[PDB]
Amino acid sequence: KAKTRSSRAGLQFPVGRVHRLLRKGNYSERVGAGAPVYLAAVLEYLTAEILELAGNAARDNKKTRIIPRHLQLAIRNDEELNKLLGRVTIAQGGVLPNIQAVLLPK
Amino acid sequence: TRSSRAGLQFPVGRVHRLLRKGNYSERVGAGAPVYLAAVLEYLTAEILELAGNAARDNKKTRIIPRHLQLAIRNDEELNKLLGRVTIAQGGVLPNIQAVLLPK
Amino acid sequence: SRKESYSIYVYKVLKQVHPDTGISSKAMGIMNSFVNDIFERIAGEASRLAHYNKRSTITSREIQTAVRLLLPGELAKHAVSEGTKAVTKYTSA
Amino acid sequence: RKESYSIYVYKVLKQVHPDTGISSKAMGIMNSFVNDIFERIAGEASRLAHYNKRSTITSREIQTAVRLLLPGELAKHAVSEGTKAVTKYTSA
Amino acid sequence: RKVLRDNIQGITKPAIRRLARRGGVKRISGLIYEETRGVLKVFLENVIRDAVTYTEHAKRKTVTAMDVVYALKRQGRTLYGFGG
Amino acid sequence: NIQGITKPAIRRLARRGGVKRISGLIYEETRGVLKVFLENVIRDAVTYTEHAKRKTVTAMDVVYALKRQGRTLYGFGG
Amino acid sequence: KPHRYRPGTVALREIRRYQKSTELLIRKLPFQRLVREIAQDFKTDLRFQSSAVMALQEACEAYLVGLFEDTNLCAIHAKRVTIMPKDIQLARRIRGERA
Amino acid sequence: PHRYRPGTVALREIRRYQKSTELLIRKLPFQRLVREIAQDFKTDLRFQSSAVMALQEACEAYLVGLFEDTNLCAIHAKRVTIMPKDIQLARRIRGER
DNA sequence: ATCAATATCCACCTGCAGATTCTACCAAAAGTGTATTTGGAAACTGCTCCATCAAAAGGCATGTTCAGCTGAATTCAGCTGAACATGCCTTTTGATGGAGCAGTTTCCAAATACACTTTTGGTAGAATCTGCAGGTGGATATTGAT
DNA sequence: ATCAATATCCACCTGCAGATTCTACCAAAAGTGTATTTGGAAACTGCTCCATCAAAAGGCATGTTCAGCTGAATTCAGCTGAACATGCCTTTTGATGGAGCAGTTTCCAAATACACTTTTGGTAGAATCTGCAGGTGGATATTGAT
Ligand SMILES: [Mn+2]
Repeated sequence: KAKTRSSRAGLQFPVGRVHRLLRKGNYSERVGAGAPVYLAAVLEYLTAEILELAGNAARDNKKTRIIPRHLQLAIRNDEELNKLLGRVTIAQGGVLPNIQAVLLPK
Repeated sequence: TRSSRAGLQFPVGRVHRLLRKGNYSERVGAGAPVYLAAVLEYLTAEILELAGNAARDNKKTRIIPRHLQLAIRNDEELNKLLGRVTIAQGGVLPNIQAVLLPK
Repeated sequence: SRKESYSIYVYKVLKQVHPDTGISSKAMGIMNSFVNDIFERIAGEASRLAHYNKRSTITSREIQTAVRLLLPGELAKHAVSEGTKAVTKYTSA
Repeated sequence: RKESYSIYVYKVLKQVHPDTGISSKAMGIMNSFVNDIFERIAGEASRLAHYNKRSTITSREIQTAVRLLLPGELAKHAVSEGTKAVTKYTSA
Repeated sequence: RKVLRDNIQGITKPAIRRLARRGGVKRISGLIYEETRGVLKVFLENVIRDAVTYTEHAKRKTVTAMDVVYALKRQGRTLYGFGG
Repeated sequence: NIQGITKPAIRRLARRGGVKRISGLIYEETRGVLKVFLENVIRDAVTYTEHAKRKTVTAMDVVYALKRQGRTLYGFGG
Repeated sequence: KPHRYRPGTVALREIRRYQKSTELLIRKLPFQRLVREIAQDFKTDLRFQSSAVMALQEACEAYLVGLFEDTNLCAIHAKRVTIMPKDIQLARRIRGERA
Repeated sequence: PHRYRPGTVALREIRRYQKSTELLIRKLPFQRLVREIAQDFKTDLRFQSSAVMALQEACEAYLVGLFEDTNLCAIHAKRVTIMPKDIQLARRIRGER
């Protein structure tokens, strides 16, 4: 039959859509062979990283549908992801519940 | 010379080659290489006329780094364009907080 | 007028880490935007090394070293992992 | 080999100020400058390309780009010298 | 339709207040309101300008979301959730 | 080693910076940010040297990651 | 009484509140209007995608809230507990938006 | 004997270094520092004498600029002496830490 | 505000070596001549998506008291960090050399680009589903007055 | 130390607007059999780059002193937060009309590919030259005392 390349690497993302968006992207004159794979991979991985951290957020909040907020929460709570998407903003995301201690009563 | 047809000092060809060899787009128009060369020129021109004045103001006749940095961070626009660029051997413009001064 | 997205693909990766969980449309949105961003940051960074190294072709090697530079901490350690692996699998058979 | 913008900055220096010359290190600063600005405009010019499903970087893509990249009157006068140079190269 | 004018005073004071609480501020100085507006206005201008420039370059008459998205990216306010 | 960057030298860097007076603690803290800086710049630069399959760190190597870091430098390569 | 909450008590209650939610605080119609006005004075007779406007609004609502934190962290730095123009202006300078 | 009042030198020191353009840190300990750090990244490395000016030119510019921003904070708190406190506020604002 | 006695900048002058600038020539491009492919401009034109109005309702924005307690102006003083003249060692620096090593080449075997042809996996509808938005109320704090 | 007075919580509810499935076409992966190049893998110069070696000279580290800057405690003029009430205008729902994206078609006017042909732009000597860099002599800027 026919082996979808994404299958050879055993990934979920489309390795071939990745090869194509790469070539016609002008990032370079000629595209390697495992380049489309390796990248689909990092992308798959990072995609399942912010996924899980957010699912839980749905669980923490007693909901089964992941919504923006959860994602925002997921990001701004993991030191590393918070970092990678520093200058990025999530439509509907909200902000982390944080009060400057000095302002609290006593 | 292609560049002469436009009366520019900067090399139009070099640019046309720098574009087709930059992975910028699949094919480059002819207007581009020129337009840019001129735009590149005009700006270096702007930076010099303004640094010349700088050098002449010091009593030197040779443009050093500091002569450039002065011209740059003193022109509101040039400071904007190069806001996130740092010049080696340039220093800062002499500015002291009034609150620090005596009286 | 058919326009694409990584929609199916994220979704596949969603039932994988959280079988009994589902994602909202707006979220799926926030998702496609992410993937595309990263996708640009990396290929774009690796695009630079090529020029920098007078190399005509972006291999899976550049991608990596592009990932090193672009990703922070373990995220990148664990990152390169899934990739080298994925590519070591691919080529093999 | 290993080419540079040197001659060009020097020629333009001798027009605005015939009596003046430049240092080495300063010549260098200037080199970096040209390079950078180039890169910024060619970049924003490439995006305009891809962005518009277009496949060719016209001069229209350089200009418009320079409107987004260059501030205030630094931009207008920039666009001018560009339209200029191009108007002249074309006729004859 | 009807002339648009002095609308920056539509960004009510109560709203600015709210916006500031989500920020964390507990006590708001008098002058703040006007200041904010000024700063908000300058924002929108830069962003809208750029965006439209993307509408004007695509030879369209309608400003699309991308148009907006694309520009917010130039100002590094990279936004997610509006067109990939 | 970092201790090579002497207190007086720091005061000078401070001076140009427009600082009139200086706490005694700064010095330790100043060195801190200084390390972190050089640390991030150099590493990103090395990666370049290394990816380049070379063993010596060129001017560019610095310049390049210097850009990747937002801090762009003129007069050292282009 | 009448039952009055001391000052500041409601302010904290508002912070916790709006920080738990995610709805755009500026009222939509005026924002929109303001958008067309500004854009009016740049290019005459334009059209706006329903989504385009929200995008703008989402981005602004955002900026300001974040500029508001930095501002706040500045007010604290000067022993105060009231944000001011003085505070806002510093923050934007350090930020470089107008150094 | 004649002693100069306090900080009068500080102002006379400030105008000086601002009127000058020479790296202040001492050239050898720095380069020394450079190699040390870089050595935790890769071994038996070599640098270009130039790459080191690059690594000193850069560093120093950040430091001078970081200071300007530290001043504007200390002044802002009614004070007139940059403290470790002033230095973080300025950094958390810029978006570094 | 002056008077004088330190210490300081700061012009004025001025001489040669590290540089700047000017020459004198070779490959590497840049520029032609011809001959090919193409991108995307112009002219329909189908048809969403956007602009405007209406209407009724209630959700806020305004504007006005009132006063709690935050910002700001004082006052006081412990003590930290600038100015110094001292004493000493680590940066400066000046070659000098041998060699680790960026860089050149010269093949070529392996990995890409190509050009078609089947063969799916993805995208854009409708058909079915079902989390969860919006209300409803008791249960708990959490406040603020006595 | 008590109690109202409110605002925050949390689980139960229940129709429906936003997914989740269910189903066909078709643009774009995949499979093949050529037609290139690309980028190392030995082979090897010339650099630049470590490292040793050897003296002064600032430049740094100390240890003395105390001027004046940063903090803590009061005080109060009054600014800004919390209510309340008044009624304006932002929502919400729906409907049209058509301006103007977008999807096709059709093709010149414009950009690309080789094979040569011309000059220019980068090097490494060869010929100047501007400051660096000292060195006084003259207000300048300071600081302490009447
Ligand atoms: Mn108007």
